[PDB]
Parts: sequence; structure tokens; C-alpha cells
Amino acid sequence: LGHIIVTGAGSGLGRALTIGLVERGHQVSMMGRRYQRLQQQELLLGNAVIGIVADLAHHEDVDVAFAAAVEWGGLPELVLHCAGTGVYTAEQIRRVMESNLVSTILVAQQTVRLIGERGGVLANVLSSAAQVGKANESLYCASKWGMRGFLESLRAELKDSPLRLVNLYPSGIRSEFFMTPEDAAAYMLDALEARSSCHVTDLFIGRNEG
Amino acid sequence: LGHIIVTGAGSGLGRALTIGLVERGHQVSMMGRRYQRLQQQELLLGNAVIGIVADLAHHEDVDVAFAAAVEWGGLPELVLHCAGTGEFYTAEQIRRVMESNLVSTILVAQQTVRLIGERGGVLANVLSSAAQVGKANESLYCASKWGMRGFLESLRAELKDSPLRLVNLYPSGIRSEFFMTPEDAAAYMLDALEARSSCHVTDLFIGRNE
Repeated sequence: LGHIIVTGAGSGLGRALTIGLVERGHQVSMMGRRYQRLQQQELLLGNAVIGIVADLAHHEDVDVAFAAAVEWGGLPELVLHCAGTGVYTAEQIRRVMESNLVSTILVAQQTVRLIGERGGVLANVLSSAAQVGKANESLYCASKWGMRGFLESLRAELKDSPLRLVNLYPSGIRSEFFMTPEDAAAYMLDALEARSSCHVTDLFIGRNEG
Repeated sequence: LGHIIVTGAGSGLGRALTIGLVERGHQVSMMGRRYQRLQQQELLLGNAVIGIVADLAHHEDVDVAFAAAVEWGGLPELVLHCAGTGEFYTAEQIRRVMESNLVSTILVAQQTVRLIGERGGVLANVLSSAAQVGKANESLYCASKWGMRGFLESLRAELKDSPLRLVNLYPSGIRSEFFMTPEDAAAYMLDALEARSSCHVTDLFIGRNE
């Protein structure tokens, strides 16, 4: 009955979050760039979800994807935005930030439009991939700080509006070959549980010691 | 699961945190200054708790408190420090509560590093902002809250290569001198303190529902 939208649903993180919300009885509109991963999730979870293929970095593409989501599940209670992640060149830089900041901005504006008056939750994942040496670090910092700048500025603007902004920070998730998606998701979904007198506004998760 | 130490155990929040932990199966050493509250809670929770009277700003109370705690329940797996204070400036009087906050924070922290620094476990600190309804002494609380945060973030970075983990919890808008309930706040904090294999929550920010 409870409709949730999850972007980057094909990521290890987005997969785990989608699975977890389903297990907690929610319907989930999965948005992702990679259709094969959306289908594999549809095969696993069936009528509890739909895969909407969308590239969230273009204003029209966002409009279309959200229209199908609302079409299938009605207005959402939670928009879970998983921006994911990724000697630098311009062409290397544009791509990264446009998949990240642009998607973040467009999903947020589309969410304000859709549920700004009705209320609900806009949850953003500013994930931090575990590097073994910190090679490309400064571009990731640029990326995540920009997103945080935008969102905390948007949340202060949405003071007194029924729409709540929640920012979630899993630091140390895997890619290219120690925080598991499952554990990350479980903290995040517990944190996103509704309670009468309060909610979690910010959640920082870090890796365990060896 | 294991033995926990709760400071400020008779405050609304400290009490809810204790009740929540005892319900989760833990044995709880309950530290605080309000001896009847502790006595009441001992009668309410029976064998699962012990009431330890301590002014945690006084080194001697601190040593005696932890000796008694460890002697009753063994080394803690978790020390949960609720400094928790608000006023309603002068130098001579008002430094009392403001300094009891920091000093108790520094002392509990230091006792915790000593007892469980090598073994490992969790030092969890509660940095509350009460729902003042007036705004009157706000710069004083900021000073206190930021003092504590600065000490703790410095201690945390200092402890990077050690199994003792430092967790900071920020319930911003609790009931006060007598919107956010202690019960909802505790529930969020104890979920976030739940242990998992690959990661743990480092910082939790809880905010009022509008």
C-alpha cells in the first residue's frame, strides 16, 4: 500500500534498499539507467515493484519516469534518491557531476512539485565508495559537497513545509572488486521509519574497524 | 546481549534509553544524580538494572561509579552518556551547569577509553538541544554543545586506529524542564546503536516533526 520511489535502483545499495522496503510491506517504483538490473529485480520481487528505465540527468526524462511511477503506485510517501557515485579531464568531470548533481537537483524539484504540499520524505544518499589509497578523492568531495550544499539549502527553504529532507551518508561502500549494502540499508530504513514526535534528519554510517 | 552503562539515567531520555535497553535484553548500569528516580527504576526493572548515584563532574564519584558498574555487570559493551542539560549570563554562577556538561563528558569519555579502549566497544554521546520555547539562553547552549562536539570529534580522530568507537547522537528539540518525546528519540537512537557486521552509525541527527 505504501508507495516508495527509489532511484539508482540497480546499484548494490539501491537493490538492498528496494528489497528491504518490500520486506517491510511497501510497493516500490524502481528507477535506474540499467534495464538488465531492473528486470532481475522484477523477477525477484514480482508485483511488489516496477522497473522504470530513466536517465535522471535530463528534465524531460525525469518528468516521464515520475509520471509512470505515480501512474503505477499513486503519489509517493518516500523518494529515496541514490545518486550512487562513479589526471582528470573536462570530459571525465562533466559526466560524473551531471549524473550526480543534476540528477539530485531534478529529482528534488520533481519531488517538491509532486508532494511539496501533501507532505512526505525526500531522502538523499550521498554515498562514499571505499577507495584503497584515495586516488580520485577530490572529485568525489567536489561531487558530494555540491549535493549537500544544494540539499541543506533546499531544506532550509522548505522549513515549515510538510516535505521532510533526510540526508544519508554511508561511507565505505564497495566497488571495482567493506560496508555491505544489506547492513547500510538496514540502518537507513530503520532511520526512515515514521514516528509521531520526530524523524531522523541526517544519518552518517562508517566502516567497522578490522 | 551485553552490559551497558547509561549516564543521566533518571532524565526522561536516560530513562527511556534504559527501559528500551532492558527490553532489548541488556543488563544496564544506571548512573545519575537523582537517586529516587534510579530507585524507582530499580523497582520497575528488577534484576536487569543497578542504580548508581554519581555526580559525574566529580572525579571521585566517577571512579566509584564505574568500579560499582563493572563490579556488578562486567566491562561495558556500550557507555551511553547523556550530559543533557539546559539552563532555564554570569561567570560565577552560570559556569556551574555549562561546565558540569563538558567536564562530565570529558571524564566519562576518559574512564571509557581506560576501561574498554583496547578491548573495544562503543562510546555514545548525547548532545541534546531542548525545545526552549523562548530562545533566551541560546548562545550559551551553543557554546556548551560545540565545546562537547569539539572534544569528541578530536578524541574520535585521535582514536582512529583503535577498536573503541565513538558515536554522537543529536536529539534536537526534546521536552525539557519538568515536542520530541524521549520514547521516540530513544527508539531511533537504540536502533542506530544496533550492531551489524560491516558498519556502524557514527552520527545521528534527530529533528522535530512540524
